[PDB]
Amino acid sequence: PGRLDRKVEIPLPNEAGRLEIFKIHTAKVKKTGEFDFEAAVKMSDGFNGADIRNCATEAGFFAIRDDRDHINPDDLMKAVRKVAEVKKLEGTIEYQK
Amino acid sequence: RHSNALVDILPPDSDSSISVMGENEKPDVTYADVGGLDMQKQEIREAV
Amino acid sequence: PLQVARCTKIIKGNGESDETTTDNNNSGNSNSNSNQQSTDADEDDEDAKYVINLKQIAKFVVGLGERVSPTDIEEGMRVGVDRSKYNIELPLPPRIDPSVTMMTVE
Amino acid sequence: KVRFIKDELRLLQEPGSYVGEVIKIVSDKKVLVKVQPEGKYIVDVAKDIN
Amino acid sequence: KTSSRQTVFLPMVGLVDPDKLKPNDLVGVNKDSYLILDTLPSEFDSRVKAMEVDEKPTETYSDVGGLDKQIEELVEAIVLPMKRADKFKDMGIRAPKGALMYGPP
Amino acid sequence: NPLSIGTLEEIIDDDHAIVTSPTMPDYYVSILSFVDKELLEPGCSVLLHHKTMSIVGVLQDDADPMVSVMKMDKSPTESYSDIGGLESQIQEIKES
Repeated sequence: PGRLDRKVEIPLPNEAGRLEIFKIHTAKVKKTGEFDFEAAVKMSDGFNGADIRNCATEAGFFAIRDDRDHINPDDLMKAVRKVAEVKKLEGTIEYQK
Repeated sequence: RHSNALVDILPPDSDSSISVMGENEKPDVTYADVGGLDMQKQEIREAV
Repeated sequence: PLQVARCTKIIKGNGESDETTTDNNNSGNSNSNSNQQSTDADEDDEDAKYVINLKQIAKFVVGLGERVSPTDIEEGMRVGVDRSKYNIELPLPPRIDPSVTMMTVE
Repeated sequence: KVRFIKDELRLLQEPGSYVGEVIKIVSDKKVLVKVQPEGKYIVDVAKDIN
Repeated sequence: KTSSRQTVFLPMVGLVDPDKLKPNDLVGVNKDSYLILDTLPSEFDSRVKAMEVDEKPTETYSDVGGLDKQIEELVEAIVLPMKRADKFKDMGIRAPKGALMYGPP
Repeated sequence: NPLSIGTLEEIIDDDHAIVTSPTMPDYYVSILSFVDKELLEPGCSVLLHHKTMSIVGVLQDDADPMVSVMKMDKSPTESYSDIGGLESQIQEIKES
């Protein structure tokens, strides 16, 4: 005591916390208009904000396959189903001490 | 330096380790910050 | 005794220069260290500089010999140089593994 | 007192001394000596020890 | 940092300037007194030179039996952003920051 | 009179040799003196001359301070009639 005295725990973004994270990311890259964020959040249940950043990238991969420079709403649907399996398998709910 | 030979001694700095804490970085705790435990204190004071 | 060396790499003074005359890179005359013309009023003796690593594991650019050829001393070749003056005079035989390998074979 | 300080200042002025250990005696009345931080040097013995 | 195993801070010469340097440049330093004396190109080594180009023998994916999901995954990470590289700048997404392939030999 | 050790790395055909010093650099020596190069092979220790390193001959003969330790000079008592019984055990070690 006198070095660390308080402990602040950080948990996951919530059901409506996960929502906000999408918004920052879509803006940051290029897109053609997307709006499917109300569904995409349910698909992306239990994700860290690191994996929401990876998902945008994931959709980014799908789109450049169709030969587009802008992320389709359709890719974002495809992106979030892919990330989700991978997330559970390498999953982490852990707290460090 | 120009030819080794012994000319002076120095304070010891090696082969005995450092594990000291000085009086220049001494605790800020004193007997006055000591509230309780006043019976047993007298015996420690006498012992050390 | 020559102190033992091997050329790590060769980089040549006859076309990246090494001194200052009128150029700091590339010699035209290319049998000189720094000259692109003979009307400079200077001429040098340069064959190639050779960067060698000693068995002291200090590294030097080393002068020429007295019968050495630029076509014998190249990367991966052992050479002998002076132990305080740093100049190739006589080259040394290839390889350096026959010490361990004569005993292992039987 | 002058000779004594002069004697002492001279000891400093000699280059150093080292330390080894006789490993073997050879037949030419030389000794192989291992010098402790460096290598071994084989050398004619001193003129006042045998 | 000399090859004589010393780190020398030295008054700078007139014919070698700080302009003529960059970090991690190989330089000739006069042997007897330690001053930057002349410049040299960057070090090159025989093994380093060799390491670049060895793609042949080539194993392709027509002579490696199966191995999917993983062959597809390798394309997505590597080959697909390598070729369409111009799109990836425009969109603003990151490129994968390498990859690790691991498992029993 | 002063001399350094070297280890003979290899011979080189023209009456020269290359040696490894106990210091970090190697040196290029010439084979000189009485000791011939059929009395020396690689893997043998050589003595080197101070001023200009030169093959004197060998006299170390791959000595090490661990040879002095291996080497016993102390002699035990010891024979049977100071060994109390175990007749069969005495016998077996004697035959082997």
